[PDB]
Amino acid sequence: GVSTTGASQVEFGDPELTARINDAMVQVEELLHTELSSGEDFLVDIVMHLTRAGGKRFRPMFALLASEFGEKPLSENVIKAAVVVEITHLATLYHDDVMDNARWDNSVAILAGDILLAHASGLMSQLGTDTVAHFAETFGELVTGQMRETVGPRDTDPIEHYTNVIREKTGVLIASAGYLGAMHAGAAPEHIDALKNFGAAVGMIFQIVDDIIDIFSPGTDLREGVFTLPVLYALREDTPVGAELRDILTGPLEDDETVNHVLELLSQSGGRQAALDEVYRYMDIANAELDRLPDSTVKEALRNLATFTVKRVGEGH
Amino acid sequence: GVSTTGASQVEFGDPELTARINDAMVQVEELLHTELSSGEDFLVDIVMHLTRAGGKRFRPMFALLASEFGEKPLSENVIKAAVVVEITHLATLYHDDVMDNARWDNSVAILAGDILLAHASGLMSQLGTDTVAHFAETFGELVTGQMRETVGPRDTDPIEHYTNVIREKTGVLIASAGYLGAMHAGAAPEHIDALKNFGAAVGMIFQIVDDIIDIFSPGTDLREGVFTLPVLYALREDTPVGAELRDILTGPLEDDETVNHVLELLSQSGGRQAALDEVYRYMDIANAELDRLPDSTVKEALRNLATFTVKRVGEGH
Repeated sequence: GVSTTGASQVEFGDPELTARINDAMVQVEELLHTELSSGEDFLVDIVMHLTRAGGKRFRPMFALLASEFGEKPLSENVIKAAVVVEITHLATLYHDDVMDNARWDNSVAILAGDILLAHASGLMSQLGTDTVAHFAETFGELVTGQMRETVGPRDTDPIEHYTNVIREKTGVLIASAGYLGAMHAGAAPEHIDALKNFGAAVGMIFQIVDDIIDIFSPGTDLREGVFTLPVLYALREDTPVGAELRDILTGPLEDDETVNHVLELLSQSGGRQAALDEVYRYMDIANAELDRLPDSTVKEALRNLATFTVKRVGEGH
Repeated sequence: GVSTTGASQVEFGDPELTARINDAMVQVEELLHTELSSGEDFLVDIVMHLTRAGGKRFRPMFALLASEFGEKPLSENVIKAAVVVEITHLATLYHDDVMDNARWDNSVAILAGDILLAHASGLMSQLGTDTVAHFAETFGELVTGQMRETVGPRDTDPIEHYTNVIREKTGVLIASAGYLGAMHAGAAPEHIDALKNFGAAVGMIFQIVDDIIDIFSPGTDLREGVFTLPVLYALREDTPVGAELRDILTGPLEDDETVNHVLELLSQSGGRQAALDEVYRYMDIANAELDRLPDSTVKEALRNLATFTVKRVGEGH
């Protein structure tokens, strides 16, 4: 949501960084559009109709920033890797949307997601087997996260479940953008590893911050019966507010009245601060990863995009 | 259907061929089961529940036969390639079945197909980029065939449509099994190419022969409004039977009475022989591909499986 969107539009204080990155984003956009519009007309018509004019694409932007740490920043294979990351993101969405007349739309969305994966594999064949191995792991995790969310927490700790879902569904692909951007630019192993880990931590920050904003400002997750981190923390409390929330939150909610009452209870609970402290813990991890990288305007741009996101909910926000 | 099933069980007249191939099929089965049962328990439970105890797997068997033409037949990478082909086949089915309560089964089938593709990519990362490039093309074609079948013939020639659907949905993956089995065994380029082309031709033969059997012996395709090659040929005829079929076959059929009457008209038409002559034309292509390969019991086993299939419907069948 707003986190991943706002992140793309945090201005770099470095005008050349800005220009180089912008130029490489156009090249990503060109190659991506070529892939999305490749194949038989009847298939391409479908894929183009599902293609939602986006704006700024955070995952490829992160891959391009990560490449600034290697000897060949923004090179042709960095652009191609960024496209692979973005195509995988889109394929993922198309399969997600089908799960979240109508018999036709579902068939075609499934197939649009599949042909995107075929396009991505074509490009990966030119990037090398290490990219393919990394893709296999990343994509397997993304699929695992979607299945995990689909089956639910079952008998596990609900906060561990929530954390695992976000790490798999969201973190791993941002981590992958850092890994691939840096690796294809020929960065040092430690720097590749640091950018990967930074992307994982930032993925967590984006989603938790979004979840906090959703509740503390509509509460649309609540209506669905989707209880995110602040709600799960509040449900754990041995307080009258915790008890009343446990009584009420047995499933999705129905009238503005019950939703509104729950949102009021949540604001009376310790759930917001508990979720925020978890955000801070990931921000500490993110800063520890950036410690591994050389000082530079690109390092600080990465930091700023994390920081700016935390500041949407953080102290004196 | 019966064609691809019966093909696996045409006895090789070569007892050692039989033993070597059987041993390698066990190794395929082991590695396949390992992949299908890899990942988080909640995901593996789902994949195992969808895994339909099969029997004999034609596509990997064909890859193993094809490998008999190279310097390293049945080697570890031949086994691994055969597994990749079979996993792709299964993924394809899972996405097909969702298109051909219920909201849950669809979600999980989509995700089972996706995690299979992630497993396949893991193995391909060890097989090399040429395998990945070939996979990208093959899988893109398979997906194109499914989309083509989904959108329908639109304004194109219905027989060209039917032919394109079978070539893409079925032929390309059998062709891929021949290509990969031979390539990973280190066969000569001409032999790799011949086995690929032979697999494409055999895929056509299997499906047309199945379609003939369905009509000329229930007629279950007809009820669905699925008109296969013999029906499409009969619909083209400038005869009273062609005219009456054009009048009747405007969509799916409903009572045993109309279906039965159509099946009788089809038996009075020239549609069976026209479809059979198309089978013979692919059998000529298949024989021309085998001409490119050295004489051997494996060559004749490949021939026999084609021939045996044609003989299910062919002259004096």
